[PDB]
Order: sequence, then C-alpha cells, then structure tokens
Amino acid sequence: MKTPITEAIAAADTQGRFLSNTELQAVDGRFKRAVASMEAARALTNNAQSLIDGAAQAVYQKFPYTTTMQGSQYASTPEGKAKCARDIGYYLRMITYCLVAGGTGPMDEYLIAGLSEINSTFDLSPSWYIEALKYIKANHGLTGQAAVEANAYIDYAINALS
Amino acid sequence: MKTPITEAIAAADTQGRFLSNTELQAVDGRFKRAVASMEAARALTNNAQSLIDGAAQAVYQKFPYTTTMQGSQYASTPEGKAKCARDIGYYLRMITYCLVAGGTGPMDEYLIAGLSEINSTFDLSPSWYIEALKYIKANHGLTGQAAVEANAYIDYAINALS
Amino acid sequence: MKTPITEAIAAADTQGRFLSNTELQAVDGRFKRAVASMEAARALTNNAQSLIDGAAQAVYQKFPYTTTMQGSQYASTPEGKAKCARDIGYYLRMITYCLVAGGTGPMDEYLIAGLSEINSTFDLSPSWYIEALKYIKANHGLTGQAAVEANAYIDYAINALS
Amino acid sequence: MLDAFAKVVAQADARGEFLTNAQFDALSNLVKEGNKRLDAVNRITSNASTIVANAARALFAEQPQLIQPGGNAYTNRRMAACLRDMEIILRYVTYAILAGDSSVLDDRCLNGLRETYQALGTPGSSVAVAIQKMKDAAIAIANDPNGITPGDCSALMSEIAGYFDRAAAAVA
Amino acid sequence: MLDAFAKVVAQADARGEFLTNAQFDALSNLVKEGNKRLDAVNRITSNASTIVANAARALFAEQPQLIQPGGNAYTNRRMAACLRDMEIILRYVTYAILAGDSSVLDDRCLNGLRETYQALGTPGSSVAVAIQKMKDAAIAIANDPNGITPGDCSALMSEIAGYFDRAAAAVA
Amino acid sequence: MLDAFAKVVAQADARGEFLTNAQFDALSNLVKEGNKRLDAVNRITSNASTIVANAARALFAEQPQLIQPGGNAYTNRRMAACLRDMEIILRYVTYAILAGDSSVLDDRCLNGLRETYQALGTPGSSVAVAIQKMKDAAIAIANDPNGITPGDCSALMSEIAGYFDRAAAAVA
Ligand SMILES: *[C@@H](C)[C@H]1/C(=C/c2[nH]c(/C=C3N=C(/C=C4\NC(=O)C(CC)=C4C)C(C)=C\3CCC(=O)O)c(CCC(=O)O)c2C)NC(=O)[C@@H]1C
Ligand SMILES: *[C@@H](C)[C@H]1/C(=C/c2[nH]c(/C=C3N=C(/C=C4\NC(=O)C(CC)=C4C)C(C)=C\3CCC(=O)O)c(CCC(=O)O)c2C)NC(=O)[C@@H]1C
Ligand SMILES: *[C@@H](C)[C@H]1/C(=C/c2[nH]c(/C=C3N=C(/C=C4\NC(=O)C(CC)=C4C)C(C)=C\3CCC(=O)O)c(CCC(=O)O)c2C)NC(=O)[C@@H]1C
Ligand SMILES: *[C@H](C)[C@H]1/C(=C/c2[nH]c(/C=C3N=C(/C=C4\NC(=O)C(CC)=C4C)C(C)=C\3CCC(=O)O)c(CCC(=O)O)c2C)NC(=O)[C@@H]1C
Ligand SMILES: *[C@H](C)[C@H]1/C(=C/c2[nH]c(/C=C3N=C(/C=C4\NC(=O)C(CC)=C4C)C(C)=C\3CCC(=O)O)c(CCC(=O)O)c2C)NC(=O)[C@@H]1C
Ligand SMILES: *[C@H](C)[C@H]1/C(=C/c2[nH]c(/C=C3N=C(/C=C4\NC(=O)C(CC)=C4C)C(C)=C\3CCC(=O)O)c(CCC(=O)O)c2C)NC(=O)[C@@H]1C
Ligand SMILES: *[C@H](C)[C@H]1/C(=C/c2[nH]c(/C=C3N=C(/C=C4\NC(=O)C(CC)=C4C)C(C)=C\3CCC(=O)O)c(CCC(=O)O)c2C)NC(=O)[C@@H]1C
Ligand SMILES: *[C@H](C)[C@H]1/C(=C/c2[nH]c(/C=C3N=C(/C=C4\NC(=O)C(CC)=C4C)C(C)=C\3CCC(=O)O)c(CCC(=O)O)c2C)NC(=O)[C@@H]1C
Ligand SMILES: *[C@H](C)[C@H]1/C(=C/c2[nH]c(/C=C3N=C(/C=C4\NC(=O)C(CC)=C4C)C(C)=C\3CCC(=O)O)c(CCC(=O)O)c2C)NC(=O)[C@@H]1C
Repeated sequence: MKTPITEAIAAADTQGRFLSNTELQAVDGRFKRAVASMEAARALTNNAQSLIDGAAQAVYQKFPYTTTMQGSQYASTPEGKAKCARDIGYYLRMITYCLVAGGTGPMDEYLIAGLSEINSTFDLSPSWYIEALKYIKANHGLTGQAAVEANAYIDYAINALS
Repeated sequence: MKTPITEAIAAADTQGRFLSNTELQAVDGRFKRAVASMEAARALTNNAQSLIDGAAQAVYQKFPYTTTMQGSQYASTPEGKAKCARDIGYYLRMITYCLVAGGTGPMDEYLIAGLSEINSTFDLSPSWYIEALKYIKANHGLTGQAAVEANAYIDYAINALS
Repeated sequence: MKTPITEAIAAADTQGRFLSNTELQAVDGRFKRAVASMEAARALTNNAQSLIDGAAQAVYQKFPYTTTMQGSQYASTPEGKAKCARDIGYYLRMITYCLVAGGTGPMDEYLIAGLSEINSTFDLSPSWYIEALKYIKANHGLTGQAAVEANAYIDYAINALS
Repeated sequence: MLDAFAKVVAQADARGEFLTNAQFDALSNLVKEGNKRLDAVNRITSNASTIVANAARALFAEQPQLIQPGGNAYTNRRMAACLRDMEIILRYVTYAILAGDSSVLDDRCLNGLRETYQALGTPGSSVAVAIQKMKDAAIAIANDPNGITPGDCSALMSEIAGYFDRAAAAVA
Repeated sequence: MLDAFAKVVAQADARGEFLTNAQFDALSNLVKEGNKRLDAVNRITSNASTIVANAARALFAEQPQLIQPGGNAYTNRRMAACLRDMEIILRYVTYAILAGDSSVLDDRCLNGLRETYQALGTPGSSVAVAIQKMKDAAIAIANDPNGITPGDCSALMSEIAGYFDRAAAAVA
Repeated sequence: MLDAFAKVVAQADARGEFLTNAQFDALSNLVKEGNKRLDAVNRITSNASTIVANAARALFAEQPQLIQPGGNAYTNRRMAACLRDMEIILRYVTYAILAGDSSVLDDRCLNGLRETYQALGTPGSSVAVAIQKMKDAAIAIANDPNGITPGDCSALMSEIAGYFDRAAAAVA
C-alpha cells in the first residue's frame, strides 16, 4: 500500500540501497503533517453517523427518483436505502483511512481501483456519490490544516467519480 | 490445431475479446464449404484402397529401382513394399483429414512438420511421394467443388515435397 | 569453470552444434601447452612450503607494522600470522590450479571473484598480497616455458590486486 | 485447441484410421445445424454484459457474505476482478460453443483454476454458482423464440449447458 | 508492503470499521516518538558497513568451520555473498524500523529464505547467528547516548530487536 | 561445467589441498593420450548423422509399436523430435569425451530428463535403447583401425561407453 513511508522504502529498495537522507527527510515531513490529518480523521470518525445520514438525504434530495423507481440499483426499496447508506459509509471511512496513512493509498486500493467498472456494471451513477462527497466536505466541521487535509482526500474522490 | 474455426477463436482470444461478427461470418463461410469438402472426403475414404494400391504401383512404375535395390529405404524387399503402402495410406488419410477440418491443420501437424528431416534421415526421396500424389489427384474421380477442395489439399502436399 | 576445453564446448553448445575443427584444434593446442605448465605446477607444489614461508617474511619485511599493531587484520598476533600464512598458501595453491587447468578459471572462481569486497571488508591491504606474489615470482625457480606459464598466472593475480 | 471436426480427426489419427460413415454423418449434422450454433454464440455474446451483471446481482443476493467487509468480493477492485472472472469464463464458453468442443475452454481457462482460487482463498463453490447463474441466463437468451426463425435448438442448448456445467465443476 | 499506519487501516478495513480511539492514540504516540525512530534508522544505516564487518568477524571467530576449505564461506566469492546477505538483511531491517512494520522485511526478504539456504546448503543456524550479532551491534550503536538528545528509546530498541529476532527465526 | 583437469582442481580446492603426485600423473597421462581423445571426438562427430540414422532404424525395427499410430514416434513431427533428441544426446556425449568429464552431459542434458520424458509419456526405456544403439555404433566408428595410426584406444572406448551408459541410465 502506498504511503509516504512505503514510497520511500520502495525507492531505496528498487535501487537496492539503504535509505537516503532525503527519504528520511520525507518521513519526518510526514510525521509533521500526521498531527493535523489525524485529528481530522478522528473528528470525521466521531460524527460520521451524523455525516453519513446527512449525506444520504442530501443525495436523495438532489436526485428524488432514487426514492422511487423500479430498480435494485435504486434506494427506492428499503434494501437499497441500506446499500446506499452503506456505500456512503464506505466513502467516509476511506477518507479517514487516507488521513491516517497520509496519502490516497487506502482509497486507491479499496475503492478507486475498479470504481468505474463497478459503477457501470451496477447502474450506479457517479453523481449520487459526488453529491454525498460535497455534502461531507461542507459539514465535516473542520477548520485549519485539519480541514485542508480532509478536503484534499475528498476532492481526490470527487475527481475519480468524474 | 489450425482450422478456420480455431483460427477465429484464436484471434479473439489473443485480443481477449468476445468473437466478432467477421469471425462469425468466417465460420459460416466454413460451414458453407463443409458440404462439398465432406463429400470429397468420404468419397476418397470409400475408394482409398483402390487409390493407395493404384498409387504405389504408379510410383514403382515411375521409379523401377524401388522394386530392386539393396536398402531398407527401398521397397525392394516385401517389408519395404509394406512400409511404402503404409506411407501412401498415410498421405491419403491426411487429405481427407484436411477436407474434414477445412484446412491444412491436420496435415501440417501430423505430416508436414518434420517431413524434411524424416525424408532426409531415412533416404526417402520426395519424388516417390509426389508421384503418388499426382496419381491420386487424377483418379480420385471427383468433379465439382468436391474435386476443387481435394486437389487443393493435394497440391499443398506436393509443394511441401518440393 | 573456465578452461580452454570448457570454453570450446561452451561455444559449440550455445550454438547448438557439434564441436568444430577449430575447437578441436584449440584443445590440441591446450594439450601441447599442458606439458610445461604441469611441470611448473608440480614444481611449485613441491617447494611451496619454502615459497609460502619465504613469502610471508618478505611481506612482513616490506611492511613492518603487520608484526605489531592493534588489529585482528594484522599479523601482529600469532593468530593473525597464521591467517596470513594461510592466505599466502591460498594464493600459491591457486596459481598451481591455473597451471593444471590451463587458464585463470580456478583463480577467477575461488579467489578473484569477491576479492575487492573481502579486502575492503576485512581491512586487508592489497600491497601485502602483491609483495608476496612478486616474491614467489622471483624464487619459484623456474626456467623455460614452465616459468612463462607460472609467471603468467602470477601477474594476473598481481593485476587483480591493483 | 480443437473444434468438433479436429477432435474427430485427432481421435481418428491416433487409431490410424479413416473416418467411419457414422463420423462423417455426425459432422454433417453439425454443419447442417450450424445456423443455430451461430445464433447461439451471437446472442450470448451480444448480451454478455447483461448475463454477467445479472448473475452477479443474483449471487451476491444469495451469498451476501462475499460482500461483507473481509469477503472475497469486498472492495471495488476485488469486485471488479470477480466480474472480470465471470466475463472471462463466459467468453471462453462462447468459444467452446463456436467450436463444438470444450478444448479451448478446458485448456485455456479451466486448467488449474480450482488451484488458483484455492491459493487466493476465493471460494470455488461460489464461483461455480456464478457460473450456474450465467448458464441459466444465457440459455434463456440463446433460446428465446422471439426475433428468430422457429426450430428446435434443444440439443444445442444442452451442449451449451454442458460447457457451463463443466466450468462449474472445474472449480467446485 | 505496509507501514504501521497502513497495517492498522488494513486491519480496520477488513472488519469494515473505523479506527477506535485506542488506535488513533497508538499511531499518535508513534508519530510523537518519531524523532527517535528516525535517529535509529539514520544511525544503523550510517554504520551499516561496520555492523556487517564486525558481526562477520565475530561469527567466523565462533564458527571457523565456515571458512575451513569446503566451508560454506570458503572462497572469496562465497565470502562476498555471505557478507552481501548480511547487508541485505540489515538493509531490510532498517526498512522495517522506518515503517514500524515487519511487512517489507517479511515479504521482500524473509519469505522463503530458509528454503533458499537449505537448497544451497548454507547453514541457516549460522545465518541466524550472523543476524544476532548484527542486532547486538546495531542496538548498541542506535542506542548510544552520545551525540544525541537524552530520552528513553528503550521501547524503540525492543521493536528493533524484534525485527532482527524475527529474521533470525526465519532461517533457524 | 568441468573438464578432467577442473574436476581434480575442484576436488582439491575443497579439501584445501595441492594436487598429489598421483593426480599430476593422471592428468599427464590424459594429456599424453590426447591424440586418441581428439580422434574419437572427431570421428564420432563426423558420423553423427549416420550413428543417429542407423540407431533409429534399429530401435524402430526392435520396437515397432513406437511407430504404430498412437505410438510416441508416430507422426513426422514426433519422429523428428525423437531423432533430434538422439542427436542431442550424441552431441552432449561428444562434449563429455572432449572434456574427459561427464559434467557437461550431466548438467546440461541428463538433469531431469527422465522426468521430462515421463511428463511427455515418452518411454524412457526406449530412449535408453536408442542411446545404447548409438553407443555401439559410435564405439565401432571411433575404434576403427582403418585410416588411423595403430595404438591401443581401449581405455578411451571404455570411457566413452561410460558416458553413453550413463545417459541410458538417466532415462531408464
Ligand atoms: C436456437 C438457437 C433458436 C433457432 C435458431 C435458428 N436459426 C435458423 C436460421 C438462421 N440463423 C442465421 C444466423 C447467422 N448466419 C451467419 O452467417 C451469422 C453470423 C453473423 C449468423 C448469426 C441465419 C442467416 C439463418 C437463416 C435465415 C433465417 O433467419 O431463417 C433456424 C432455421 C434452421 C437453420 O438451421 O437454418 C433456426 C431454427 N431458432 C429457434 O427458434 C431457437 C430459439
Ligand atoms: C534513541 C534513538 C536515542 C534518542 C533519540 C532522541 N532524538 C530526539 C530528537 C531528535 N532526533 C532528530 C533526528 C532527525 N529529524 C529528521 O528529520 C531526521 C532525518 C535527517 C533526523 C535524523 C531531531 C531533529 C531531533 C530534535 C532535535 C534534537 O536533537 O533534540 C529525542 C528528543 C525527543 C524527541 O522525540 O524529539 C530523543 C530522545 N535519544 C537517546 O538518548 C537515545 C540513545
Ligand atoms: C583410437 C581413437 C584409435 C587410435 C588413435 C591414435 N591417434 C594417434 C595419433 C594422432 N591423432 C591425431 C588427431 C588429431 N590432432 C589434432 O590436433 C586434431 C584436431 C583436428 C586431431 C583430430 C594426430 C595429429 C596424431 C599424430 C599423427 C598420427 O596420425 O600419427 C595415435 C598414436 C599415439 C598418440 O597418442 O599420438 C593413436 C593410437 N589409434 C587406433 O588404432 C584407434 C582405432
Ligand atoms: C446511494 C448514494 C445510492 C445507491 C447505492 C446502491 N449500491 C448498490 C450496490 C453496490 N454499492 C457498491 C459500492 C462498493 N462496494 C465495495 O466493496 C466498495 C469499496 C469499499 C464500494 C464503493 C457495490 C460494489 C455494489 C454492488 C454489490 C453490492 O450490492 O454491494 C445498490 C444495490 C445494487 C443492485 O443492483 O442490486 C444500491 C441501491 N443506489 C442509489 O440509487 C443511491 C442514490
Ligand atoms: C466471482 C464470482 C468470485 C471472485 C473472483 C476473484 N478472482 C480474483 C483473482 C483472480 N481470478 C483469476 C481467474 C482468471 N485469470 C485469467 O486470466 C483467467 C482465464 C485463463 C481466469 C479464469 C486469476 C488468475 C486471479 C489472480 C490474478 C488477478 O487478480 O487478476 C479476485 C481478486 C483476488 C485478490 O484479492 O487479488 C477475485 C475477487 N471472487 C469472489 O468472491 C467470487 C465468488
Ligand atoms: C598476510 C599477507 C597479511 C594478513 C592476513 C589476514 N587475513 C585475515 C582474514 C582473511 N583472509 C582472507 C582470504 C581469503 N579467504 C578465502 O576463502 C580466499 C580464497 C581461497 C582468500 C584469498 C579472508 C576471506 C579473510 C576474512 C575471513 C577469515 O578470517 O578467513 C586476517 C584476520 C582478519 C580479521 O579481521 O580478523 C589476517 C591477519 N593480515 C596481515 O596483516 C598480513 C600482511
Ligand atoms: C553468511 C553469514 C552465511 C552464507 C551466505 C551465502 N549465501 C550464498 C547465496 C545466496 N544468498 C541469498 C540471499 C538473498 N538474495 C536476495 O536477493 C535476498 C533478499 C531478498 C536474500 C536474503 C541468495 C538468493 C543466494 C543464491 C544466489 C546468490 O548467490 O546470489 C552464498 C553463496 C552460495 C554459493 O555457493 O553460490 C553464501 C556463501 N553463507 C555462509 O557460510 C554464512 C553462514
Ligand atoms: C513408397 C512410396 C516408397 C518407401 C517407403 C518407406 N518408408 C520407410 C520408412 C518410413 N516412412 C515414414 C513416413 C511417415 N511416418 C509417419 O508417422 C508419417 C506421418 C503420419 C509419415 C509420412 C517414416 C517416418 C519412416 C521411417 C520410420 C518408419 O519406418 O516408419 C521405409 C523403410 C525405411 C528404412 O530405412 O528402414 C520404406 C521402404 N520406400 C520406397 O522406396 C517407396 C518408393
Ligand atoms: C526417441 C528415440 C524417443 C522420443 C523422443 C521425443 N521427445 C519429444 C519431446 C521432447 N524431447 C526433449 C529432450 C530434450 N530437449 C533439449 O533441449 C534437450 C537437451 C537439454 C533434451 C534431452 C524435450 C525437452 C521434449 C519436449 C519439447 C520438444 O518437443 O522439443 C517428442 C515429441 C513429444 C510431443 O508429442 O511433443 C518425442 C517424439 N520419442 C520416442 O518415441 C522415442 C523412444
């Protein structure tokens, strides 16, 4: 998995050398940043239930039909409303994972890879998920570098969906 | 083995795609041709014994020494006369196999591959076998597309020997 | 291992052919030379103990400190004097192996490969070993082609150390 | 690989024998029946996406644990792989239909698949279900009376089912 | 590969759960303690040659048969390889320290190492000693009070020892 | 690989010892006897085609089932392969003669040959006959008194026979 640290170790390793100073300097760099992105992560973790729920409704609002429409891909049914709640949950969880690791690695590996293919195969429109993301981006309730770090991982996600 | 059909499947497969329409069109093409080349094949199959015998003698004629000459490679001996009868049998059998498969595949695989090496190693002159082929080509007793299809596989064989 | 003979067989083998005449001519060549280089080898083998001892002292002389100096890499200690006696022994033994095989193969494989790395890692200066070599080169007591063959393998060693 | 014709030639070559009248008749019936075979491949092919999507919907409906976190189909990249696997297997089946012989399927796809999934810890049993679901979907689509000239394709459908079942077995 | 952060994410992803407050605290302590970690890697790294040389001197002193003719470290090229192996193993250890996770070490170095040495007839037991000797050397150097700001690095040294011991086990 | 000289060096290096007077004498006798060795390689080499052809005629005469349809030497391409195999094995034997050591043969040809043929379902026993037939042919040709200076090559012929027998064993 791709983090700042593994990226460094990877460079050294593919050149068969011990770690360089610049590599060490990079990890220090990462440690300096870890502070803020970690308090963002646990922030997001603590009022996630808020954020998820909030997010769903907000999508539902923006795209009314999802409440009503013949379709397993639609949150018309209550089964689907679950699925969607779950999907949103998954998205939030990932931005925290990114904050924790200090890069997109976990989202790249657990969500972005195969995202096209899955959205396509299952009639899941990206707009649904991009709205949910903008919503969370608004109300995470973060200020400071912590918000910077969070909104960064979010925008990354929004891109992938477009 | 190389047939029209396997050649198509091979194209799709090496491009990792489902079969195309042109590929389908090719197999249809093959099916249209199968009719004639199949009645040629069973024709040749039914008076093969005729054709083989006939063929041998005809070689013997053209190349008298094969009847008499110190040599395991020669049909002087009766052992060798067998071998030669057998060899001719093998050649006929293959043109039928080709007619059945709708290409040179079976002859390419069971006869042409290694033919040089074998003729060389065993002092088997190609002329012997090219005569036998011209003979069968004359008297298969085929007319129509059926003869076309047969003579095609035969000429292919004659080439290989030159 | 690289000898004149294996070098030939290697050429044929990598071209998948039987041995050529030039290859045969090369081995003959080697056999012609084997005579002298073999009597050199057994010469060197027979007064090696002389030569080794002689060699050590001669190094000791040229580089006095090796007799006295805090250091496991130094023949100050008697343990080290052994090691050094042993090392010299190893060098002599190899030039005989070369004479026997008719090339540098055995010295390339048992001594030259890794020589840099080892001398470095263990604080073993090449000069020590180059002196020992010049000494043996002087007093092997060989004349004729036998000396030619011997001094050849020796100079080869001296190079490697510079 | 082999097609129905080459198979028979191969079986024949090895007994060193010409084709029996039976054999000639068999292949001719195949040829005769060839339009059906072509329709079947065209149809299954043209709906490949659908077959795959709907069998996957089905399987996960029946086997939710695959998409429970930790499940062998949790994460989008494993999901993609799964879907890809299903399309692969569907694709080699079409090949086998078109050839009238399972060899392409066998050789280039089924061979050592069980062992691969075992290594991966993909539940072979579950793959084999995904396969079965596609079979039923593909048979239905292939054997649709609409938009096609009426005739009996039932023998062909059994052949087809054969390849799917064969694939399901290779991994259960 | 994984670092201490990714490990926890990976353990979390698979239960499908967010990080517990415990977990957040753990990683923060790691981060807090990060200067020590960095010093340890820098120090062991900067003395790699030494660690290797002196452990090798030691091992061969204790196990002379390795350098008796016939011995698995007789000839300069086998000696070099041995030394190289030791530097390799030291190098993957630094990586693991820097990551706070043994996975790099494990995956890219320990995996199937026992089997390799067995094939070769290199005595795994002896490798494992060479490893132990480097450990003791590297701990000492890493944990040197001189030239560094005083503080307790003992937990870090235990971690470090862990990786070395782990490597020794993978080949004994 | 190794030649007779390198073999002895290798055996010596590993005891860490110089060559005994015995050993020097052995190699000198080899050298002395070198013209014979060279003649033997030249002769067998120059008739390689013949050796191969006639041993193959022989084997198939004794073992017709190989060329019965279905037989492991039926079809021209399998026949070619067989012949090729025989030439291969003959060729690595010449190498070993020229080297005075079986190692080239061993390493680059006999190693894991049994297993290959087993996989293929080539009857190893039959290969081993083909080998034996070439041996007898090649000995005869090598040891022909005509066109060569009279002397005793019997020790050389035994060596040669050795390599052939060695190859026959590696696949029976
Ligand atoms: C079982 C599969 C169903 C069935 C099939 C069926 N088809 C025909 C006739 C035809 N099928 C084709 C299709 C092709 N010819 C090609 O070259 C290609 C490649 C692009 C294709 C796809 C054609 C041209 C025909 C003849 C024209 C026609 O539509 O009639 C039949 C008639 C019998 C026959 O073998 O020809 C049948 C029975 N019919 C069913 O009801 C099944 C659901
Ligand atoms: C156990 C390892 C020993 C110990 C370590 C220790 N270090 C500090 C402080 C620092 N270490 C560094 C080193 C780096 N920062 C980087 O970006 C890089 C990459 C080139 C390196 C190598 C720095 C800058 C500091 C702060 C400055 C300083 O020297 O004080 C401490 C203080 C506590 C802390 O975590 O900062 C400690 C305890 N100290 C010992 O006594 C052990 C033998
Ligand atoms: C057993 C093999 C038979 C035998 C051999 C034999 N040969 C000699 C002498 C010679 N052989 C050669 C051949 C070569 N020298 C080369 O450099 C090359 C590479 C192209 C070859 C092939 C030569 C030049 C000689 C010397 C000249 C000569 O022909 O006399 C002997 C004599 C003893 C010796 O070792 O020289 C013998 C016995 N002789 C037999 O009867 C065996 C059937
Ligand atoms: C909510 C915004 C909208 C909604 C959601 C919905 N999704 C499905 C099915 C799936 N959701 C995913 C997403 C993921 N699975 C993963 O493992 C990961 C990475 C951790 C992600 C992002 C997937 C793969 C599926 C298909 C398999 C599954 O069901 O889990 C449904 C049901 C789909 C069906 O066709 O049966 C629904 C309803 N749908 C809406 O309309 C909301 C606006
Ligand atoms: C889907 C219903 C089930 C499932 C599938 C799944 N597979 C993988 C990994 C692989 N699948 C294959 C299969 C093939 N590759 C080919 O080229 C061919 C044709 C010859 C086949 C049949 C292979 C080789 C792999 C490993 C390599 C790869 O991933 O591409 C995964 C991901 C495994 C992982 O964690 O990496 C999955 C998810 N998984 C389920 O849960 C279903 C029951
Ligand atoms: C003598 C001229 C000087 C001397 C020698 C010395 N060497 C060591 C250690 C080593 N010598 C070697 C050399 C080889 N080992 C091999 O297998 C081969 C090829 C066959 C060679 C050439 C090696 C590898 C070592 C290190 C391992 C070992 O001890 O065997 C010492 C002790 C080194 C130590 O640091 O403990 C000594 C004293 N040293 C002098 O000062 C002499 C001038
Ligand atoms: C040293 C204390 C002991 C020892 C080591 C030794 N090893 C070899 C050969 C190999 N060592 C390795 C190990 C690795 N290669 C890698 O890339 C990695 C990292 C993933 C490792 C851990 C391998 C693969 C080999 C075989 C390939 C090679 O030689 O490079 C030798 C030489 C073996 C030979 O005769 O060729 C030696 C001497 N030997 C001892 O005696 C010590 C106890
Ligand atoms: C008849 C026209 C002439 C004749 C024939 C002859 N052949 C042999 C030996 C061989 N014939 C073949 C041919 C094939 N074997 C296969 O498997 C295939 C493909 C299916 C073919 C085409 C081969 C390989 C041989 C050598 C091995 C064998 O005997 O089967 C002989 C005996 C050869 C000998 O030297 O002992 C003969 C007599 N020979 C003539 O003169 C006729 C004009
Ligand atoms: C001949 C008397 C018997 C026999 C031989 C036969 N072999 C094959 C296939 C192979 N033979 C080899 C052997 C080697 N390849 C090399 O490079 C070397 C030197 C290192 C050797 C010794 C191999 C590797 C194969 C498989 C690959 C290939 O075919 O090239 C065949 C054909 C097998 C097939 O059906 O493809 C045959 C016929 N067969 C007999 O019946 C004899 C008893």
